[PDB]
Amino acid sequence: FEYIDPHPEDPRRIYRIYKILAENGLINDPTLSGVDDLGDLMLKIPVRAATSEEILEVHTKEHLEFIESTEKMSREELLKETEKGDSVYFNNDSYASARLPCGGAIEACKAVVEGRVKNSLAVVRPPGHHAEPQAAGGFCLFSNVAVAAKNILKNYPESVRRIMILDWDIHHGNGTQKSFYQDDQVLYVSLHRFEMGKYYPGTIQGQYDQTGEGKGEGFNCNITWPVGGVGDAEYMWAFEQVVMPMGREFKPDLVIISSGFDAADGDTIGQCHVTPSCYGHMTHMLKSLARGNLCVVLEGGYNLDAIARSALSVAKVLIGEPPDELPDPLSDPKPEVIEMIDKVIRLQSKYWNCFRRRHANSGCNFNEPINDSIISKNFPLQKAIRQQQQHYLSDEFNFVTLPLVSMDLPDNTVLCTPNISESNTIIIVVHDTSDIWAKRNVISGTIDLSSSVIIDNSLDFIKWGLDRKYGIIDVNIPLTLFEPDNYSGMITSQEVLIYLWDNYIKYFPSVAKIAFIGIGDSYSGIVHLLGHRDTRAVTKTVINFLGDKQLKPLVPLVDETLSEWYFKNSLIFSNNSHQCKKFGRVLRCDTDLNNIIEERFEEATDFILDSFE
Amino acid sequence: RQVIVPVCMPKIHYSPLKTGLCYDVRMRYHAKIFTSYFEYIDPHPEDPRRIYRIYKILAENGLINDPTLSGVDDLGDLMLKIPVRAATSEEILEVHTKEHLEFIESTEKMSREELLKETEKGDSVYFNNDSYASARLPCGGAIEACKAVVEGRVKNSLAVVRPPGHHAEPQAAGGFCLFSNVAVAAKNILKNYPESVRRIMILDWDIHHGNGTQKSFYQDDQVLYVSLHRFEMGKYYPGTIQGQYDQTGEGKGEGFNCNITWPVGGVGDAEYMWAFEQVVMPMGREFKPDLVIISSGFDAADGDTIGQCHVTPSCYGHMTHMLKSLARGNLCVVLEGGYNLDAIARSALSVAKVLIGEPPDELPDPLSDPKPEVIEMIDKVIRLQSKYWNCFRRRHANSGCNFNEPLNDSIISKNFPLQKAIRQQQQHYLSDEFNFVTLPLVSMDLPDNTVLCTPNISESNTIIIVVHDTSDIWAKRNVISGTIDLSSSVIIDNSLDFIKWGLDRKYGIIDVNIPLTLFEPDNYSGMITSQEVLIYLWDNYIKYFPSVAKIAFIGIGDSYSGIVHLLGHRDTRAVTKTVINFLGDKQLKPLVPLVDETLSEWYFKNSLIFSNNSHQCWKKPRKKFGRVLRCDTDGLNNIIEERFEEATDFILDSFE
Amino acid sequence: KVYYLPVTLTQFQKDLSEILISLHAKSFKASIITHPYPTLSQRQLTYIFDSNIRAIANHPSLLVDHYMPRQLLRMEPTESSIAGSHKFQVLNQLINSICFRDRPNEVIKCAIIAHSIKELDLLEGLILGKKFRTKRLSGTSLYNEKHKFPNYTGYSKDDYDYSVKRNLKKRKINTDDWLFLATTKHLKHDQYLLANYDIDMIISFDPMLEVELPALQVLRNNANKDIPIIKLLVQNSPDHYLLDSEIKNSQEYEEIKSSLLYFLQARNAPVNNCEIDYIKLVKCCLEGKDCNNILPVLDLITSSDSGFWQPQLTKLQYSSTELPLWDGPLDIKTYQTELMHRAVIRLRDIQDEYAKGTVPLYEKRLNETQRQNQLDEIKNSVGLTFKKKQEVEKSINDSEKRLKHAMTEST
Amino acid sequence: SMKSLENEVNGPLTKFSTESQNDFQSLKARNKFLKNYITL
Ligand SMILES: [Zn+2]
Ligand SMILES: [Zn+2]
Repeated sequence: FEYIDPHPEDPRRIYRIYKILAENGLINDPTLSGVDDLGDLMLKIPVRAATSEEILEVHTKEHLEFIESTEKMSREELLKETEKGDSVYFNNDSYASARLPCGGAIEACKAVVEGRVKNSLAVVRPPGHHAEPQAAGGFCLFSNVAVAAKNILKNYPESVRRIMILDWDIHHGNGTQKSFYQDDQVLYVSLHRFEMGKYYPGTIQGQYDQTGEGKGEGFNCNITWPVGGVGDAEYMWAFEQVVMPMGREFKPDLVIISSGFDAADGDTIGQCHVTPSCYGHMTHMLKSLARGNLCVVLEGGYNLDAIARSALSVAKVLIGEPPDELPDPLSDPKPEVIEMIDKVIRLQSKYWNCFRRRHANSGCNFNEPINDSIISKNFPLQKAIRQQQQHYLSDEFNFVTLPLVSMDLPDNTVLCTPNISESNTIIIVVHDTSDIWAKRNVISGTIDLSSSVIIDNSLDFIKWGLDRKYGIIDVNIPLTLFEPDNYSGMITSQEVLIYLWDNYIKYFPSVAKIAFIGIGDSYSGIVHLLGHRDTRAVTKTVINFLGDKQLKPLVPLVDETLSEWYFKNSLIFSNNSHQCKKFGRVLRCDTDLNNIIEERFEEATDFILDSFE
Repeated sequence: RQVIVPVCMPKIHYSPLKTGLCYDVRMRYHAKIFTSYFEYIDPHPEDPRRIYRIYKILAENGLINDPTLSGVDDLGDLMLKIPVRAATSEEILEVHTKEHLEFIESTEKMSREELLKETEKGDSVYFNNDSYASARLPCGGAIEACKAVVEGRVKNSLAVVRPPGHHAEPQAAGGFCLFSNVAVAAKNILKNYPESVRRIMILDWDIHHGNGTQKSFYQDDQVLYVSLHRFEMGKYYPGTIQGQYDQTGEGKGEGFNCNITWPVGGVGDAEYMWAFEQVVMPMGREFKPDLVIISSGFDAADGDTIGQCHVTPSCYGHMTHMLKSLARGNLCVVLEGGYNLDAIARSALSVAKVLIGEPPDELPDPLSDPKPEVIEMIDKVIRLQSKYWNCFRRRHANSGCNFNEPLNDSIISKNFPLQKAIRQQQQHYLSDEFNFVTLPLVSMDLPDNTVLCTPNISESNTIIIVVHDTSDIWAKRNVISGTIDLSSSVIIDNSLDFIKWGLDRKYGIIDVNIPLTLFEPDNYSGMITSQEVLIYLWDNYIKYFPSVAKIAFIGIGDSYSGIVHLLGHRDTRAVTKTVINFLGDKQLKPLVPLVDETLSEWYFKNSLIFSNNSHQCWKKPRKKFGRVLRCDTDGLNNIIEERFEEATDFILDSFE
Repeated sequence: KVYYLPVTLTQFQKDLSEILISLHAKSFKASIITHPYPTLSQRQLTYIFDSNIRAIANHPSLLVDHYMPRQLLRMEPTESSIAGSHKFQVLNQLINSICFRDRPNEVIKCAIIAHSIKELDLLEGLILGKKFRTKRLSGTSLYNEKHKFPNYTGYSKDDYDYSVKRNLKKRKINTDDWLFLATTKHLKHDQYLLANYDIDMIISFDPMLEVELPALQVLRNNANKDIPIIKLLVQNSPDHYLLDSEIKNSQEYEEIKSSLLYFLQARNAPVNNCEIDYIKLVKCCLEGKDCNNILPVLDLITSSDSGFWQPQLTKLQYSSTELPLWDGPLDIKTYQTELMHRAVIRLRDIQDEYAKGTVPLYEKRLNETQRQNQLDEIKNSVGLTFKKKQEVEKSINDSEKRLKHAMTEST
Repeated sequence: SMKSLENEVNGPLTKFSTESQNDFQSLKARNKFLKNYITL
């Protein structure tokens, strides 16, 4: 008796919507049954079910025989096929009610396209936005909107040739993307959380870097909220910077909204804070997109009052009222959303044209890979810096590189002096690649070589360290390399520091008096070597040049005097304009990145020489 | 049979109503007095023959039920006639000085010659005896229009009303303006209703700067003023300092004033679309107004010989659609500018179509990629706006004030070389698969890999030369705050396609690189270095080769002066045949002929230069530069990958 | 290669043919067993009979003797136009299947032949917006597109003119399959009309092509493979009599009378031929095999008796009106006036027929909604009582615990 | 069936006028309507 927790796909949601629309003076039907006389603001469209001929257009024979056979099964056979499929349920009363959604969508779209009506709202269950063409899935039986779109495209090849389909449901529209991954006359765009397996369904086709295939390339866009908990301004910014310009670019003949209100406020499955006014504004813009060709169907929705107010606002804007005001404009969205939006705009600029020359992208051509081969004209820049610096330190002091076996990394990533095992006193610097001071040409995205002020701040400690005849261990971490896009400098810094402490420092015969220097936000990796191990027998002190970065909390895992010793044996210089016990003696500097380096190089090296005595 | 929901009225407010309309035949009498025949071939900078054309074309599409074009009541089912009344003196006095009213009260009863002296006397205005009441009628009529808006008798209001009222000051008049129009009405609604209206946003798309209403609310907060106009500091009207883009209000009116200034005349639609979707929608939502007002002027439309822009009326439709989306629905539109009647007719048609409720039509072209001066203009706007407003912060990553006094140059002795790095990596992967010879060069202080040479160059017949600087660097700004990531940047090789296309057809291939000198606006000493090395390599090696014919040169970027000086100070036209250059954006290269004078014609013959679409010219070059060509894109990479086939076909056309 | 396709009529076509039988039945039974009011012979009466019944055989809006104004005809959706007859349904399905096939670069051709002009105009109105490189070989075309069949000075004094070689790289090209339109009148007037184009199939509208026409014979002789000819073929038609007399391997008045007797004797012939695939059939005829996908039955079984001579309509739910058989002479004004107002009262019958069939579905929906409301209200109450049980369990167990302690102190 | 006979009689009708625009039923939502024809 699971009646207290029903599955939130039940028939009464449509009754709630129809109740609200009658409750706000739109429908003049008291009895809440389907009549024809609705009144003056709307017209009831009739509905017939989908025939076989239109439903075999996108779906296969085998799936149709499957759903046709599952009508008159037993009880236990229906239960076995319910547990067989991925979050579905079958019924004796399932076949004829799965032929009405495609018919309702097709009749609404044909009444719009033939010009019998301006815009159409089709409250319809079951959902039809997860089903693959060969198999059902996720409480979806027939992919409704794909059926409707292909049926228009065959049945009207004289006024419709391009159709833009949006999905603001928080689940990714798997099957409707897979049906059009090789078509060029249909555009698909989705907004969902992706998270790689945590949220439904969590497979590779929800990831944003899928753009299309073959001649249908560049007709598929995905916007992946990395963390749940977005609000209004995230949706508004995503519409303004991505949706509308590509929409005005595509010149759509017909716009299909596949609405799922599961990302609304007050839900449990999606956990967002979307007020209905944000829906009103996004529908206002989408109304402005083409000449007015809008069909609106329903997919999601699992909380009655919220979907009631949302569909109320959507009906209000689709009938002609302006959308109401927002609850709070001063909203300031989350920055990781902004950086992934930028990541979208990169590959969209590779495929489209409306992002070059307005987001500093016309400089390079991304259609070739960032390569080291001669096939592509583009070449990354970290290779050149490490190559020149390696040649310089090869002619000067003949510095060996340390190879990283069993780690997929470039060759000269970290550097040492020869006989580093016999060097009795080792200084381990971990630095970051430098920041440049030039002007960026704001249209082309490029910089000018003449005003290029670049300084290698990290080298000078080696020029100190060569005077003491100390062993030198240099570490550089690449900031995500821009190529693999799954890269994280943090965890890879933890990788190489743990790898160094366990693999090589524990086997040096002359290991003694280790100092540590971290520059930038690389120093957190030192934190991972300092909160998770006990190096304090050999090492003495630690130095950080943080600057304006956020603070690093060292929390120890094996002891508790690690934090006290780290509070005692650390010099962490920071920004004067930062203003903000377990952090380990952060020191506010005076003038200012390189200025605090030349300002406190002397104090840091005198403290290191005094701790080394 | 059981009822569950009763029947009742639709609980809406928008669209059972109509569009309020203000129009009268009484605003077509104030007219100029004839002086000279130039006014017969002049655009007549304010004629009374505007408003009846708009009223006629509104009748022409069934939006107005009047078969005889007169002020009637039976307007129809979609629009409601608003009665017009002339303002009282008190309401004009709410913003204007008393002495201005006494001046117009003098002007109402002057003589003919006094009127002529007053027309010459003022600043770009004129007068008539029938000027007083015809100035008293607009703004009060406008005061009627918003009165139908706030009190909710209509959906929205359009008041097709002349003379304009956005140039007059509270002190004096100017620019064919007698009173204010929108400032006085805004003051009247603020004074009359401090209960329903608390914030008013006003927009101006007249191509002239609305100085008067800017001055009228320059120190207030309940009015947010935004205008768009061309600046052109001294020349274009009015060309004062108040139209500059840094005028950001004053006092408690700070952060309530916004200018947008076009640097060059000739903008189109997508400039306006870009400016609105970038800027005015977040600021309008952040302001949270209660009423928006439009001072419209269609002088910036296409087909106008005053502003010379290209705004199709569909752009006006998208404008007013988003502006309808801005407020809750209350809206009033008045008219200021206009010179060509057909454009303002079509514009009025489209704005009336949207103001009834119809969706705006599509753009006539969405692929325009607007002019870069507007982009840099909007960056310079968003800096100061990120100082005052808040929603622009951290989205464009201005991060507070951040007005940077560094980029100091004192430690410039300590610097990364960065050019030997790029050229060294380039030499590395070029020699790794092509095994190019690093040919030496004595008696000059140059790096070693300055010229790279195809192995077995002595036997090679057709040798092509590529000259290039260090190739371009594309970087990425981190989007959260501020700076540039250098590690996520990319070298863009530019010559290598030409090199590969030469190599796969078994041609002699020689490459030279010329580094750029630091802290120089032009690479003048680099041009000297290129001339030196080019004359050197022509003398030492090319004159002595036994098997040599049909030489060509590949110019890239700067350092074309090396080939120009090689063509000038020697003569080699018997063995070389065709030069090519993609300049990009630098200064052009005039050729000096010394050995001959038919060498100039021969240089004009077999040569092509390729420049930017937005170069300093084309605003026709002299033949001493030799057949330049204006491409249609920007950046050297785009024109290379665009006309690479045409250039390589020209090279194949040069030979047998 | 001549193949055939099974076509039936529709309910509207059968009702209209019953109307024409009601208008021709007395004169046909007599022949079996403004203006001066004497109008026409019995030969002209049966000419009107078989001509208008062939007009019913092709899109039953063709019974109007009034030209199309050529304004609304290119202004109608495809669905309502193919709603008139099943012939348009199977033809539209056929061309939609032949368009959305799998293509390498295959630039195959097609041709469609009509018998007369207005049928070709309805063909052109149906095929107008569809993605096909068309070319009408008959006069007065409908919105003719110019698909024609196969068989930079910057300065003065200079000349570089790269624009001539440039514009072949920016001008995109059509890759539709090619189609032509003509009538049999043109093919019987002159020849070589289609021998210029290397056509590949004749999906013809007309079923009486006389396949060895001279231009058709040179068409068969020039091409490498045999050209498949596919006709539409109604099941029990007056043309089906002559096509069954042809299907092996004055006098025309006798053929007309025998064909009309084969038609009216097989008027209510209740058998039908179905289950035709299109994709395998077009694969057979384009890829060159024996199309066994067609149904080869091709013929039905049949002195003069009585009973299929009074016209009897289809079944109507509580309408019940008759057919007055028109026992008498005829004038063309009276012909069209009787036809007009008989169609008017027929539409009155169908109007009341649809207008009455409303309220039982209305009551059905009412009772279904009350059933569903009762259903989920019961489900809500079930959840309520299950929650109350699940909350009284704990007080049950605590009362049992204190009964245990009461038993300890009792002992 | 009734819609087909209605649209038949509303079209080109026969000889008399006994029984015999918004809304544009006749496919007139003009957006690439004439423009989808090649118009050249
Ligand atoms: Zn969902
Ligand atoms: Zn103006």
